[PDB]
Amino acid sequence: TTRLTAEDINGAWTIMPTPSTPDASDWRSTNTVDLDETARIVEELIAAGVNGILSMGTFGECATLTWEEKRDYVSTVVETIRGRVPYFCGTTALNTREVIRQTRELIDIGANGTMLGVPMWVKMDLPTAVQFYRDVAGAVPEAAIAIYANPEAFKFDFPRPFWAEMSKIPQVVTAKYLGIGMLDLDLKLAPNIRFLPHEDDYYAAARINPERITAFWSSGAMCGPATAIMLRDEVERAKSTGDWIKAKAISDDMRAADSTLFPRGDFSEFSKYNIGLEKARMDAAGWLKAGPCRPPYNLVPEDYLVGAQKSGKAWAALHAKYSK
Amino acid sequence: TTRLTAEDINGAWTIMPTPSTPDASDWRSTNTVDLDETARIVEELIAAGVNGILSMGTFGECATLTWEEKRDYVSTVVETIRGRVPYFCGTTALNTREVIRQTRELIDIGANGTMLGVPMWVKMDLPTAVQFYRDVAGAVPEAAIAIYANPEAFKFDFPRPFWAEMSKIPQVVTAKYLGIGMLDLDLKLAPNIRFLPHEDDYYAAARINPERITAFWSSGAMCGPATAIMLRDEVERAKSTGDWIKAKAISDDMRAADSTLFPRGDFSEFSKYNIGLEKARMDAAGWLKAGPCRPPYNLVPEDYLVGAQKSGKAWAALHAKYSK
Amino acid sequence: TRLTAEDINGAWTIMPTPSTPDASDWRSTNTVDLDETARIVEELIAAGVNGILSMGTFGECATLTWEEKRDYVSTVVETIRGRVPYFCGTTALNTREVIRQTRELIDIGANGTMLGVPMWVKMDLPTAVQFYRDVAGAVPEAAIAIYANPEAFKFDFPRPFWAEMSKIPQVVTAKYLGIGMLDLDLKLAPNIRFLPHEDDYYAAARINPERITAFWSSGAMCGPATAIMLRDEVERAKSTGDWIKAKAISDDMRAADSTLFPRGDFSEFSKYNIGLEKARMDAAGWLKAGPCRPPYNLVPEDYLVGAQKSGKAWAALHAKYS
Amino acid sequence: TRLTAEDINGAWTIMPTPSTPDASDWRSTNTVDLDETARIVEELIAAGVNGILSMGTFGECATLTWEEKRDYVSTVVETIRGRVPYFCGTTALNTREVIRQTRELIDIGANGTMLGVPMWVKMDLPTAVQFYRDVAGAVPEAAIAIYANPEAFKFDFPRPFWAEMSKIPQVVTAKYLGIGMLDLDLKLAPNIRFLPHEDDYYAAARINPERITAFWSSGAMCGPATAIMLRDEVERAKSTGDWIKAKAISDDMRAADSTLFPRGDFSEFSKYNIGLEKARMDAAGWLKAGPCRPPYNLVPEDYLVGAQKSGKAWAALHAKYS
Ligand SMILES: *[C@@H](C[C@@H](O)c1ccccc1O)C(=O)O
Ligand SMILES: *[C@@H](C[C@@H](O)c1ccccc1O)C(=O)O
Ligand SMILES: *[C@@H](C[C@@H](O)c1ccccc1O)C(=O)O
Ligand SMILES: *[C@@H](C[C@@H](O)c1ccccc1O)C(=O)O
Repeated sequence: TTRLTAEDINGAWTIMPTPSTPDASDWRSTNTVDLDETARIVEELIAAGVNGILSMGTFGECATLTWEEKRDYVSTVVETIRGRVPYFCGTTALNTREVIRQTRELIDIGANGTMLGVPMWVKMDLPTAVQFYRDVAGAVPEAAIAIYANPEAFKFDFPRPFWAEMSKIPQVVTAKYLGIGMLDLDLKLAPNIRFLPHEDDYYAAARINPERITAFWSSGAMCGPATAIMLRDEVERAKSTGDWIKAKAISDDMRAADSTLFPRGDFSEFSKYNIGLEKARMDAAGWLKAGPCRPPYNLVPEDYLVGAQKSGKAWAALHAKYSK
Repeated sequence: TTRLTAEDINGAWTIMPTPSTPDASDWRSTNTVDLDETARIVEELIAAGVNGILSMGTFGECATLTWEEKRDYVSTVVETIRGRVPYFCGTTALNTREVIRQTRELIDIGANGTMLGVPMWVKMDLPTAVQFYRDVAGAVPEAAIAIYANPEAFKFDFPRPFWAEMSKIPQVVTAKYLGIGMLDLDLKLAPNIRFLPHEDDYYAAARINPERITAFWSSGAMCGPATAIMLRDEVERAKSTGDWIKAKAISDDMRAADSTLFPRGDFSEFSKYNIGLEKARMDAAGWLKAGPCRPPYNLVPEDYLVGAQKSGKAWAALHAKYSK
Repeated sequence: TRLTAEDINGAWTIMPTPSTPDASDWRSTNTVDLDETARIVEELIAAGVNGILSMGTFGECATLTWEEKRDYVSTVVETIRGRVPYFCGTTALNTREVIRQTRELIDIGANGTMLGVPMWVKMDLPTAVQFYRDVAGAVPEAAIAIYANPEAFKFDFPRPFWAEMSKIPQVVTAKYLGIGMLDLDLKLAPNIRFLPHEDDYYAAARINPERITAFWSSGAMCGPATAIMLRDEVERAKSTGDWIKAKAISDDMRAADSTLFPRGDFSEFSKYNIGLEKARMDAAGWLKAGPCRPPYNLVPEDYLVGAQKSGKAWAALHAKYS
Repeated sequence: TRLTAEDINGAWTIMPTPSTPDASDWRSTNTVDLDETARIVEELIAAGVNGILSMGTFGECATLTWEEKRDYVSTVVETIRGRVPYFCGTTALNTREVIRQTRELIDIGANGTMLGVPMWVKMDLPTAVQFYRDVAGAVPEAAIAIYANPEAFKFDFPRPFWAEMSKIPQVVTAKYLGIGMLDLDLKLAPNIRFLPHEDDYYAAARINPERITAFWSSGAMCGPATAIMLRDEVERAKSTGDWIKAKAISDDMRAADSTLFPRGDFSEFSKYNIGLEKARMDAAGWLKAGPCRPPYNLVPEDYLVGAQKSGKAWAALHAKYS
């Protein structure tokens, strides 16, 4: 096991949820992870051709799982993968010592890296955030680190000079990236990081810089991964042939499928219900069973739930359309 | 031990820090609590006449202590207090199950309640926040609960209908309250909660409603508690006599002493450095030894540090001025 | 002689700019109902108001034409007959326009201008201070009421701003919002009468009964008997030390306002500040505010309902306190 | 005949409103240096610009007097001689004023108005849509360029807004900021030429080289050779498929802008948008932007230094690419 670099990060990187038992919204329940569905999902993603698996971000419920639940979940993922694809766990926590303690334990179980935001009880500034990731990578230098650059969840907004500093840390190999307004500059400031746009932004981002932009992250794949596999294969054919017509059609399809996900189109309103909306979309699509949300985040306004289920139905149809 | 109500919450309620050892900014250190200073502070606050002790909020480093550190700190506080004043621990965490687990353990050690914000990885909405506090009070019904109504730390903004819902929960007995623009209405919506304004707002708040506003919280007391004791005694003399002149002079003194605390007067900018600024103020005042900040929050811009030290010097002088 | 803070007492009511029934049409040219203007002023004074402010946000200072403004003030100036003080409003997009407007309307017979700041570009503190010093120096016979609304004017009117405005003789008063820093601001600005919102006057008067002697009211456009009763009752409370009846009136006023703000949110209310106030007033039936001049004539129906319910509650209160 | 999106190509440069040396004084009355206006236009066209926008934020649409605006456009209209298209700017505080301004300046010989929305009260989506439909219907010979700046105009110009503007023939183009949703917006608004910022044109052209054929530039006021070279080089790149030299030019432009934003913060830059741009231009020495009309003549010195460093970098680039 030799540590991951940015060169090893290509293709469809799919973020899976942490499947929950039918009583997982109850604070009294203690072993709420469905390890059978957890295993089954891993088998079907790898069989579908995904290049790598991320986990334990916001909708993966890193916030609301217990430590014993996280260890059993990671263990099951690791066994089932059997080293066939790289795997990132997630270990964001409220302080640097807890982050380090979790990362050490989950790397030892067999995850290859951690998808990592920053502690967010106190809003972090730029030097605080740089030193945080430096401390972690120095404390566990065998862990690859994916920056989870979510300003809604983590308050800190991951600005341009932050990315210049992360490119200096060998462990930081990739980033779960949101809007691409400054992707052109961030690629220049951060040559050593594989920036993963969102799946819907992969088309545009790869056109900006087809040399650097070779991978993306997907949560839509939890509704049926054929669409993400099709987009990956068609973009890389497009880079060679110069014919982006079919790649644009898939990408436009993916955008339309997400058109009801965010309440009122509002990322901040979506962020209040990130966990529930992603899981309900996934529940609705029927490709896997995400299940109820662990507390406190088990209350979603019905109007918002409907938007997520419509998106989930739209992605299941896209999976059928782009299958075989 | 019969559970606290709002009627038992009067006077100067002082928030103490979690004293740290000289190497506490280092993530490698593991037992960073100075239990001797922890004990010494408790003895001197009780000797000074404080009516109650809060702890483990933002600057008390609930975010960055380890669990073994929190148990040793609470244990030491509890022993030293010897039931002479009520004590609130702090158990905010990222989910409801961890909050419950911590609260149970620290109540068993001997704290009388918990100062409790809300999980903040996902921004909470109003029903989510109400049900969170309901779940906790139902799971540990012997715990008194002080709402830590900090919208900067916890994203959720604790609006008026939230307070109407908390007044319905017997366990919720008090609140660490910030601006008083809507205190008049919140008192009406929440008859069963003792609202603690900030010490600098106690003068105005007690004039608004001297029947309901009988207590306040203080962090300035960690620079010398005579000023808070003097303000408490003089406001209650003012309520009876109707002569608020001396109470206004103390309160104006306290406001001027805080005039350099917030960088540029900005609560949000102060909130990025809440821990470091409070501790540096306390370090500067010399009444107790707060010490270095546990990681990641150990980096404060020097200009900001100077403002905090000036405030700390201003409060030490106020303590001398209002002593004996 | 120009107003000082010592002249600013009791209930100060903010007047809409009443509009003719074609006022939403951008083709319209003279959309002020000058007869309803005159009649509101007569009825306001008869009811015992202490002074009249106007031409702020819901007064449509932003959407009136210049000639419409000239005719409005003239109508108000001559209906008042010098019986109460009157502030017009002249907030515009730059200092020179603010000055040119303040000159003409003071000359027509306004006592002062209720004034926010140009807000195309958000000002910092020195920009705002200099702006107010510029206007005060340019029209020194005009009093100034700071219209301190950060939602409309972006700038948040912080503590050091109030200290500076106390340095300007012309700044006699301030239409003030949340009272969380009022105790401090009264200390920093000794020469300014701070007007809390009518619902906040009870608490503010109790904080500092010497300084807090006046408030501003828009609910009085629904029937001014409630605001007049709150002024008289608070004045009696400051002498008897018995605030029960003042708290009863104040708690009624909050209740009547409880459906005004869409979702309880001040910033969502600010998006429809014009429409919701005038729709509330129209539903109260004390006066006819009329359609909103373009572009702010579109308001969601759920929000409109909330303001009409509030108009009905204030109009009920006016009957309760007549 | 009125412009369509098919007429909007290449480098579109935004002109300051040059000011006489007394222009900061609120007592001043005619503060446009009409001879510098005329001379900038001559030099811009000679340099090969495709079209001229003006009178946005740093163009001081907010702080010019009406007569100053009339004389400015006349000077531009007659110096252009119909050689390139010209957009004036007529954003004001209400629809009727926006219309009255657009009529006169189009009549003087502007081809369109660069237009944001009234911003005393923040508009929602239907308010903004109706506002633009109102203006387009009221001056149909005028083209419209949406000036989509949420910092100045509060409203954030979301995706459903762009779909509506594509329904309006007059809306031919958009001065556009961050490009994170450009791919989607191009799909929702087929009839609008989207102008990215000059630094963003490289990436946007690569996303959609058929649609992204034009950009807006304020750095060209520091010396327009860099923007002209980026247009020609990007056009060659779309044919050769070789983007190395376009990326070199683009990366130079970002570097020259790297000290413009105080603390890298767009919202802090927006507080001094007028002053920082004109101070940058003054320091470049290609033209004389001049003092800022009140009230926006105060800028912190550290920020001023940052803009002057940027002016020097762009002026260096102009020499590099002449
Ligand atoms: C990461 C994914 C979320 O941050 C996100 C961001 C944007 C759109 C949709 C989603 O789910 C995670 O929750 O682990
Ligand atoms: C609570 C106190 C902070 O929330 C706070 C709020 C306002 C002014 C100063 C301080 O420290 C805590 O950190 O436990
Ligand atoms: C001032 C009054 C508004 O700013 C306001 C503020 C709070 C509640 C209600 C209203 O109308 C004005 O419109 O001139
Ligand atoms: C438009 C240009 C400004 O909105 C802007 C935006 C971003 C960077 C620089 C500038 O000037 C205008 O001022 O009319």
